[PDB]
Amino acid sequence: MKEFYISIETVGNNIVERYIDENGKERTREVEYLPTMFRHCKEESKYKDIYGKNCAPQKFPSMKDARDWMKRMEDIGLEALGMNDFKLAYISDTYGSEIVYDRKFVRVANCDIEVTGDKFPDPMKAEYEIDAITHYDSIDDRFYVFDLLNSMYGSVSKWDAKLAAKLDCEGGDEVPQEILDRVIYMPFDNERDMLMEYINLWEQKRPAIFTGWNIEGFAVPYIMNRVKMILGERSMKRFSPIGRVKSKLIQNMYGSKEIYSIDGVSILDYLDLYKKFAFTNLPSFSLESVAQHETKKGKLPYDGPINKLRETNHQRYISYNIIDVESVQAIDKIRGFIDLVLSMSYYAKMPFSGVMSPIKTWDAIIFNSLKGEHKVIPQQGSHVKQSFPGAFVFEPKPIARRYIMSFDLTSLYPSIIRQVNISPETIRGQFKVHPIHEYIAGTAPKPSDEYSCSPNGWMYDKHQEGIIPKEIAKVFFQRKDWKKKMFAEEMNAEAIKKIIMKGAGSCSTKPEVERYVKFSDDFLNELSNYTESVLNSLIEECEKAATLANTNQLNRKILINSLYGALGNIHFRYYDLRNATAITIFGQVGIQWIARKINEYLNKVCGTNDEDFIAAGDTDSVYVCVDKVIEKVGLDRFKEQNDLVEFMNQFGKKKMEPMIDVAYRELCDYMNNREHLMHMDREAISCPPLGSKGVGGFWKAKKRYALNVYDMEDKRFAEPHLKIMGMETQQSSTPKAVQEALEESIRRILQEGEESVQEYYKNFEKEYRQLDYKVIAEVKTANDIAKYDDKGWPGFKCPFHIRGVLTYRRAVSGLGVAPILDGNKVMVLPLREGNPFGDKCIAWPSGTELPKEIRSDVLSWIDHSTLFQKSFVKPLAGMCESAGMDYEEKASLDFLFG
Amino acid sequence: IIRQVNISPETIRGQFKVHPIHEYIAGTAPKPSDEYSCSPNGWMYDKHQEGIIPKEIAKVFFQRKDWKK
Amino acid sequence: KRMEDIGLEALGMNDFKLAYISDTYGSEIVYDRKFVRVANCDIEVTGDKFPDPMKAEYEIDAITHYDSI
DNA sequence: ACGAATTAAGCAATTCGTAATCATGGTCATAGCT
Repeated sequence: MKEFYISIETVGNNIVERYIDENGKERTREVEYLPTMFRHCKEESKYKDIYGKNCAPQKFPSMKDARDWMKRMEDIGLEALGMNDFKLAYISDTYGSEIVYDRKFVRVANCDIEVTGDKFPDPMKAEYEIDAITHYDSIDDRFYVFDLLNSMYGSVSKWDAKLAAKLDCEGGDEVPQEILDRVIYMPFDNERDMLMEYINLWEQKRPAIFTGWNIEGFAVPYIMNRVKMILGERSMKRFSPIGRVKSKLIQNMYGSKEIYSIDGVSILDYLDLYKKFAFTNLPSFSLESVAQHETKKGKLPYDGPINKLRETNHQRYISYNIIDVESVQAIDKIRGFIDLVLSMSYYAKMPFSGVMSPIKTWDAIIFNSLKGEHKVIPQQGSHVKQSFPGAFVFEPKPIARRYIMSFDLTSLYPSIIRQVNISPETIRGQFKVHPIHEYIAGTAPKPSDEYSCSPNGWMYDKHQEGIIPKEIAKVFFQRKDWKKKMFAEEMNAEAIKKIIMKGAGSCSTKPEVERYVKFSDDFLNELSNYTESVLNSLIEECEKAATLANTNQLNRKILINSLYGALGNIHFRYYDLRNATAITIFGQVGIQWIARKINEYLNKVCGTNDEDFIAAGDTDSVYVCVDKVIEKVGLDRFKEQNDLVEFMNQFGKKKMEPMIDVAYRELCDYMNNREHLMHMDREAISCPPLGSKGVGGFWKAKKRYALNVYDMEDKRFAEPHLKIMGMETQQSSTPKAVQEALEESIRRILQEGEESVQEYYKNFEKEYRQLDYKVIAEVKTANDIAKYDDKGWPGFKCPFHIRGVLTYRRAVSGLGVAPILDGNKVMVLPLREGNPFGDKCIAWPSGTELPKEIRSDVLSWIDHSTLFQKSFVKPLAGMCESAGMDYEEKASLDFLFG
Repeated sequence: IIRQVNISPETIRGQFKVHPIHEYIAGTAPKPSDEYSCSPNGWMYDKHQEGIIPKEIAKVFFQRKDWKK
Repeated sequence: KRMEDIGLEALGMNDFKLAYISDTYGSEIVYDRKFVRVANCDIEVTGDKFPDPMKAEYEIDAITHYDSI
């Protein structure tokens, strides 16, 4: 295995790096790198930039003098070529060839902390003490758990492993034993020595990647600040291998994100890593929620608040923190993200942290590819941000249209960049711009034959290939090859599993197997003669190859999908208003052209004249097949809903490829581009269940729609799937019971129809009054408790909850209960009219309950209806009127009319 | 206040259990310490020792009060 | 810069102006108002519209300059 | 959301205007009865 680097930093004019040697050990080396730049020259030079002009090289002895030189070219208005960042250049020259790595050697430390405090602990100042630390090391594969007993909040007993092993019935913590065997427990009396030991452990076992759930949001800022304000600045820097740690403040999303940078180790916060590398929009990104959704492992329930949890059940507290760390380890193991980031950083030959910013990775790979072909990259120009039109979202008609077929093209923006060259140097001049209607209707004449054009109106070369589409094509080819290897390994593993089921052989020898290829039938016959142990080992090796294929495949996927985000940023090396506008309007005209063409094609196929059939095609995604094709033929031809789905597939395949083929062929010919790379594919198919009055699919407003999808991307479902977006169901504003009720109502309106919705609404109205008030009342913040109280006078228009606070205060007069303070979360319960309380609402601190003496009275006076019409009746009414339905029975006389 | 609590970047000495202000104003919570000068956000400072900031404050104050007289 | 790159604190004034000031005098400063040259100036420019200091395209018509020494 | 090189007394408070949204009085229009 070749020497691969762990991390790279720059110290002064030198560059230091930690690497894994050829002997499998970690070593640190410092090199006085000598970058070589380039400049525009009049004479010939084999080194050409993307523009093709000659570039004279220039070697430099030091980093600072090179920076001075580029400053000198900057102040004279002369373009200076080469690459600006130098760690990437050092990496490229140091390795050049592709790098082979083993995931075992790189040390990944997965950490979490727990802090107990009355007020919510502040990451920035960290007033409170630290008492629970968990640090999992992969090299040693051990959970170092630092536990502090004697705090300023009261000492507690030790932590017992065998006690935690036992079930909750016996008073334990049900932590699986295999975890405890890998747990090293360190109890500490005072607070300083535990921090010293944590720094010492960090020193002996320096992580290469330091990760954890929301680590950059709490763990790091808290550990750093506590060490700074308890031990001093010198101790805080000991964490950094080169003693260099820095703190920045970012004012995005209410700010308060003191992102800490440690030079020498990579901070790879798992929250955003999962946010951007999973494409899954969970209702809440809490660790418990994601672990439950994916690992299907439930957290042990606990009682009371977190701050008292330490003093109530210390054993439970430490076991919860260890479980948390195990859960983040499990989500990592199943998703396989550390392997992904390793493959990223070693494919693009870049430092680890740069993975977070797509533009850095794209710059790295582009520069490496250009250096492969003796090219030299240009220098980025500093420009202001200018907004350009985004996606022309088709306006939704809020009318239910029963069955719908939704499709969209895969990786549209790279298709734009590839089929029509948008590389920086392929600009051949301006092109006469017409109004958008002329281009969309095809009325405008053909732009040109010599060079291809875009609706922005800039001449793009057809004969000459650019550089950016070259890289996109390379990545696309690699993705296609690795996905083919994925399919080959999948069928190989399936074949070996079938062979094992048929009966394994009696050979314990492991032969060589060619990787990432398709097995032959004779190979399967030979493999059938091996032992079940060796066959299982072969299946395990094939599964590890499949994991490598997963890493590479989704690596290529996300690189492709981040290219466009890279090009749209000013700091990217190839930013241009013209290019981004060209690709965006190209997408817009493409989708609108598809919409109008499918309209006229359905018109000419079904015999309708001037009729409209394109549904609400939000952004690129287009929704078609509203209410015509199925009726034209007849529902009588379907003895089963599955038969209707099969006919759906049949006529979709009949009418999809030639229509879209000729449509996008016309589009590329109109634009006269080098090639066409835009393919449709039926993604989601929704339709009301056969033989039922349910509607299936409706639309409320922009980005608000629910579809009764059946066969999503060629995956037949035994049961309907309610693909819902925009409603209150996924939103967490309403209580979970209300969310379940809303989801059930949606299923009812899309599956069976009116009468069932009516009966469900009636019975839920009947059973709502018996539900707990904790889940069916309001909750709101309370501040400025006085608010010109004036003995119960509202003062400043108490917003229906501070008035309830005043009512609760008046009611509990004489009970001696704790008065309501400023900023407290208070539960509010509207009271029935004419109440002795004197107010049609009451508010008691959230989490607490009204004194049972007065609570019984407030429970007797409740307008369950008010809350019901606020949170539940209004959304149901909006949805039902959005689909031509009525959720309240009218009970007309028509039954006697007939 | 700086001269009284004797607060300065050098004179920090550690932390004590912070009680809410509501029971500090009423004078119900116990004395935070016995050998350190405590500030009611829950901090302690070095007793019988002058920091740089209080010393400069004292000098400027003595000059100002001289001109006052 | 090198000490920052290594990561150890470099103690002392980073600004050398007042460092040289302290090294030069050390003791207290005895000054005199009449020895310090304080100057005031005022400008008037006549033009069709409001003149712009960023452009100064109009001539200067009235100069006045007071000197204290 | 990585631009990357960098910089200079503090906070609590009222009051008014603007933009958004819901409740409603005066008046007009409809109409109905005499």
